[PDB]
Amino acid sequence: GHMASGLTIYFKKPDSWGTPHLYYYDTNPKVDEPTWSEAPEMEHYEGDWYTHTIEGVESVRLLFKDRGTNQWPGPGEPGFFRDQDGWFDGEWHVDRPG
Repeated sequence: GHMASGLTIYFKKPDSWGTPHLYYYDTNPKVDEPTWSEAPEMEHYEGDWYTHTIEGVESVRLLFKDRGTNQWPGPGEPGFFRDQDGWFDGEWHVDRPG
């Protein structure tokens, strides 16, 4: 068959945040998972939207963070579970809000 598949996630970065990164763990199927500090950069998409695709995954647990001390959630919170692509602005949407 075949194409590049997985979980695409778009993040509307808060303006106070520095460069956005995507931290994710318990992947399924199991795939190399990043360090908290080695989390992939979220490439700029448009406006305050940033994006990143985890290849090969059907579900993941995720948090957004910057290269400083910001994150969402939310110190003491577990990751967001996903399962599906991918637009977060404070709420999850499957397609771009608007």
